[PDB]
Amino acid sequence: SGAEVKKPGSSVKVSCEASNYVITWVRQAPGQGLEWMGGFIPDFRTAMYAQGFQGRVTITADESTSLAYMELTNLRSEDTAVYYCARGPLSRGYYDYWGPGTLVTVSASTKGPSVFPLAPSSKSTSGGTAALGCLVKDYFPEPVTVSWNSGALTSGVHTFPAVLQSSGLYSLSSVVTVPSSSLGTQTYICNVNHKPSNTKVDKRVEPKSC
Amino acid sequence: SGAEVKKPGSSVKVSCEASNYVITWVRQAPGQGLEWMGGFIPDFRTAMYAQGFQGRVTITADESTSLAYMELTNLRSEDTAVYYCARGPLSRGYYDYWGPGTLVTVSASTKGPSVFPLAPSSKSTSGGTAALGCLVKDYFPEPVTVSWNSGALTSGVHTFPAVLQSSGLYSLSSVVTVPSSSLGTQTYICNVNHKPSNTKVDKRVEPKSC
Amino acid sequence: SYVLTQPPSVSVAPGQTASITCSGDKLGDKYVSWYQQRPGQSPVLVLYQDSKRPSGIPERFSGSNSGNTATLTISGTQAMDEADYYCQAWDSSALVFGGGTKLTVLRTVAAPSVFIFPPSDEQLKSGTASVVCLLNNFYPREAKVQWKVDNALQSGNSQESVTEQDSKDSTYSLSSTLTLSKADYEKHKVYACEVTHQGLSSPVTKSFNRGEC
Amino acid sequence: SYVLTQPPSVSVAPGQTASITCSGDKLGDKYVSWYQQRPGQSPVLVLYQDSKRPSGIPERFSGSNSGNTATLTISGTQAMDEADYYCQAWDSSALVFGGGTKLTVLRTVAAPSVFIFPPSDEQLKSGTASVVCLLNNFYPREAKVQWKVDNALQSGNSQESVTEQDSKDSTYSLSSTLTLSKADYEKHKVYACEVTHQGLSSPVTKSFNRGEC
Repeated sequence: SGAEVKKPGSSVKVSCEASNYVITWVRQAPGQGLEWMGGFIPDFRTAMYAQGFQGRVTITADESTSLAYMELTNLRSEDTAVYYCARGPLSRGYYDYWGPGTLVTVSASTKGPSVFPLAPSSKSTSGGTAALGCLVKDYFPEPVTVSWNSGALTSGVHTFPAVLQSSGLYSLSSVVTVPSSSLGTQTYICNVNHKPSNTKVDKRVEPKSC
Repeated sequence: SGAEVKKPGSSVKVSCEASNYVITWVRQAPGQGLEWMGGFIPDFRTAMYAQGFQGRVTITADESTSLAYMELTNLRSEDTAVYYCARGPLSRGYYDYWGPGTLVTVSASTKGPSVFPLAPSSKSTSGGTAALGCLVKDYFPEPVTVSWNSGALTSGVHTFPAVLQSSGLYSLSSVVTVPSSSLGTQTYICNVNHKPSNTKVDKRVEPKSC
Repeated sequence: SYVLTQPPSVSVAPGQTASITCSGDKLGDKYVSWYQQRPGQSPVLVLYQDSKRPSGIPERFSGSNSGNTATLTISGTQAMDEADYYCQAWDSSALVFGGGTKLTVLRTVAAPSVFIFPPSDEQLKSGTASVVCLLNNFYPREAKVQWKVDNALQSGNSQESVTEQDSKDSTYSLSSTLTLSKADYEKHKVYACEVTHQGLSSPVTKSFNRGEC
Repeated sequence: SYVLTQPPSVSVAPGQTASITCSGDKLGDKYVSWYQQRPGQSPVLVLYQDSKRPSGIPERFSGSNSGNTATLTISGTQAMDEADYYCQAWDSSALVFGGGTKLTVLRTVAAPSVFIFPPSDEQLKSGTASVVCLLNNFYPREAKVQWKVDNALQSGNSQESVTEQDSKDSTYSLSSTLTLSKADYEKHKVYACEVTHQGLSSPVTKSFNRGEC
């Protein structure tokens, strides 16, 4: 929680802890009052939807994790607000618990990255060490996160601090050093995430073909 | 925990969480190694004592709160150390859990306060408001804490920040305003605590006799 | 498909009763609940079913609903009650909230109440005298305390301490302590502290004569 | 009524094996345990019964006890292993601890390994070329990277980023990125990054020729 930035047309998902109670999602524009978005009744597994949101409010649950979720889709600037989960007892019309707020700001400047391979050199030291990576370019705002092989590859990984380019967009690289001898048999995939743009990209990095 | 200052000749009590395990108290002088002080076996309610401490190590337990306590008495400068609780399984000779350390510094400059009444005026406004208090004088170091009537009296209480006197000792007052009409029937007692000197004083504050 | 309206603003001084109204067509037909919200915090339920108080909500909060108007009443309003308040109604269909009321608890001038305390007989036995002047529950912070002994202005033998703004009434209190030897204390008669503060039309003196009732 | 002695100090470089000994008369008769302690923190058990590792202690920690000497061995020592280590013995009577060993993991000069990456064909399709020079696992921090294109020194078209000291080996890494239009990139042949660092006897150049294997 705290604060998330989102791109227009993206979506934000607000989770809540899920007998005889209702979960409700409520938002509050900055300096404004409270507006109901919908709710979920865990004992009956039914949802309620506010008409003002068209069909943009998706309500789902997970019995196993006892979490329920409200996703607001097709975000616009006017959806900028603090989003809350609340709970109260069924058919009483009050909410005795309110979760922590998340500020969601919908900003047109938001841009998802392009991901390019930093391919291992074909002149790498035989039985020595090779370097490879992913270049994550032209995103806004921070942050992006990068893992390798879902996070299974951590040894020798360096993910650099982002730099602000003259364009006003961020760039960064993540690299890893591996055995040269591994290049012909081992797979290396960078997992890039930029939550503001709902960007989730896997890029396989291979020696450049000749 | 964190850090306590103590006067020479005072005592420090170190508590620990209390099947088939031993509790042990261990200390560490600044820049030095670890020294065993004693222990307690909750299942047999027996204590163990290190000979180096003479009879200065008192080991007690409370079945109800499942706490055990080591009190080191007759403190001297050389008892300045970090004091730990540790736990391990019986008859194995190792400690797999160590609690957070408390730094205890035994300092000769430590001095307990004198407590004097700030007696309510005999010219207080009839059916108006009277003030009374306790003056807590000439202690070192900070802090002292003050309550009234065990903490049952909070309304109208003001306990002032300590001031460093030219003597290098601290002073403060705690006052309370009460109905004048109450002075002849209600009791007002200030509870003063200065942990460094193990000082615990109750002072009853009454209108001065004439 | 109906709207609730609350005044945007209510202001009171500490100890005064704050009244916050919630209005909408035929509101008394339904059940109203009240939420308190502090800056950057989540709302907290203070009343439900018109007037029931949740566990841990102080008794100074109470409420009522009739006709087109529901009311949140705070008796003995405290500084800590400064917050936004929202009413919420339930007609069984849609959850609707009022627009909110900002409750401001105003802290304006308050002259100190002044008290002077001679040293205790107990302390005097030890060879030192502390004379204490208390300035209680004043606002604003700026205050001057001067000591006089047999009308002679004192300098260098007093120290002051001040409290933080009180959580209930946002006032300050201040103690000034004059320290003398027992010998000096016994050499003089009249002990006075003179207080200057914005709330007083002229400086106020509290005094006593050593060895009096 | 007997004493354990450990060396006060052991130093190693990252990746080296650290050996910490605990000595006392007939120590192999008994069971020895080892504790790691960081500044201002409580000790943590790393080994017991000579050589058993608690759950969550990395496998690079191992130990042995025989004769008058017990040994804590750290294979592939990491920067994070810098700490005080205490041995503790048990003879059934009294709990006794060694005096402690400070393990220092020394970070000294390391020349960078340098790698250069041409822009990907994918990026080139978009009209921009990023050329990346990586300086990996070097120490100390100070490093100069200069770009040359067909031997012409570049200025104003590169940016650098640096990592924090690595938790395993306390080195830095640095990337320098040269940005050109596709048009400019295609106008030149040789792309070079020249690196100057305290660990190198002279500046090292890594280069490639555009459109080569």
